[PDB]
Amino acid sequence: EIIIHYYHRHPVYTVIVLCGVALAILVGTASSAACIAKARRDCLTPYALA
Amino acid sequence: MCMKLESDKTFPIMLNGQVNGYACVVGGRLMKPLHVEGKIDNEQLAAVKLKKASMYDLEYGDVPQNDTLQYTSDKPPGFYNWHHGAVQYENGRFTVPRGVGGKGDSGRPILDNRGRVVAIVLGGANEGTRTALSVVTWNQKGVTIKDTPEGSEPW
Amino acid sequence: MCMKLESDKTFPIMLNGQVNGYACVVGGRLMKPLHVEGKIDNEQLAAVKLKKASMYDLEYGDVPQNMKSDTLQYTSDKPPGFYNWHHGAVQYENGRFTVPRGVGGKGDSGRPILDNRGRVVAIVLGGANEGTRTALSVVTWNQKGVTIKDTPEGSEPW
Amino acid sequence: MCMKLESDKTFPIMLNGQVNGYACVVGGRLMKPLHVEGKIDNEQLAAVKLKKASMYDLEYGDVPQNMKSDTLQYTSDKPPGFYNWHHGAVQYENGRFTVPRGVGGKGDSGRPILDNRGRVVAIVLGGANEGTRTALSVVTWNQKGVTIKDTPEGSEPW
Repeated sequence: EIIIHYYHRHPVYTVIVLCGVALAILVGTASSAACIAKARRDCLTPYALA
Repeated sequence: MCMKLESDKTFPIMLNGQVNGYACVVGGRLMKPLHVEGKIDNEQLAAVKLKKASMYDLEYGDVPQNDTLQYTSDKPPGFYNWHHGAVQYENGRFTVPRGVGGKGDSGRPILDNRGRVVAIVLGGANEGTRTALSVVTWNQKGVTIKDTPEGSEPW
Repeated sequence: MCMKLESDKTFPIMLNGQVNGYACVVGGRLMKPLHVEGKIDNEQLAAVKLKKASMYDLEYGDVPQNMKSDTLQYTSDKPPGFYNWHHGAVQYENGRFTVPRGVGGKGDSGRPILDNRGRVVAIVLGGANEGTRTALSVVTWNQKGVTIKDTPEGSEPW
Repeated sequence: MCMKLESDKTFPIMLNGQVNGYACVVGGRLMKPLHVEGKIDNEQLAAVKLKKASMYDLEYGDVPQNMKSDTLQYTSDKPPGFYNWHHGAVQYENGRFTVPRGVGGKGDSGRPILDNRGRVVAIVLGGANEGTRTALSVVTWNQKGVTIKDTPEGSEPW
């Protein structure tokens, strides 16, 4: 209801703020997944050699 | 002696002609160095890709065999053998004389006095008179360490 | 015996006059005292800048050319035993050095004390008299490698 | 043979404990390389100023000690023949200079090569490779006696 109310009041501001929120959470999740994967590689690259 | 142990075990890497490095099949794991590139022989290894580790300048994987050089977590200093000469372990350094080495000496394995591989060399230091080498070793817990000889020149 | 051990292996320091001691490239670092200085012989090895440490009476740097050359690996264990050096033999008796009275003079500081197998245990800096035989002010290590200025009594540096 | 001819003629250019070649006197004037330089020993012939020449990568001056002392006559012609040099014999491959592969490298810059008559024909600078024989950077002369710098392919100057 907040989303549709703000979209009805200010369309462009609401669509750009939800677009920014979605883009920010997507980039954050992808970056943290890449960070976790790289940390996993750097952590278990010794132990896989025995 | 060492050649018989490394026969059909050390695989040359074709750099469009001559060889740049040797691949070593040990413990059910293939082994090949990143810093020198080329064409590996024996296409059963060429068909499989090898997952990388640039911090050790190396890349490893599995073995398609129906090749099992053992691990040495403990290396007494003494002296060991390699198919260009003898080496000595001096409290954190491996030692070779003046002229032995050269570009293309990377990827060579060093065994113990009877056959178990203890480490693999990837380069050396610019000095001589039993000088240090860029070698990848294993500790007492079976953990990989890239021993830095302050050389930064990969022979 | 020790002549082969120290041949072209350690260099002398200089006061622009007669010989006054030695500096030894040991373990990759120069072992050059504070109390005597002025000129490293073989100026090829004098271009290194030596950072100071007055707590152990040392100036040390990084050896150029081949670092592994002239190495002088250390030792950790210190049995009483029988130790060899430039003019003779010292005994490691209950934490001290016993050494004949006749050795010394200005020029003694700079002698590394060697074991039977050829590794350094101490490098001579000073001396002190105890009647029949003299004692030395020196720098030694311990079982874990900590460096101690071994000076049991009032000792003059050479 | 060539050892007798080059005895006390190839004076060492010097840097920091390493001999990086030599410098040679011909025609009453001193050669000195521009790609590699430093301190000329036997300072009685080092205090002179050597005016540079980048077109041939050399430096030339005058002899200070007397009118003649050390000198080497040139050869106006270059037969294929047989030419001795310090680390073996070099040959004229009808316009190409081949030297054995095992000899060469750093510290082999600014050196002469001598004919069978004992006169200098060319000045050694560098090196390349085409298999069993290697091609060296060189300063030579021509039929009119005009010096020419030969650098065959990607030759690496020593």
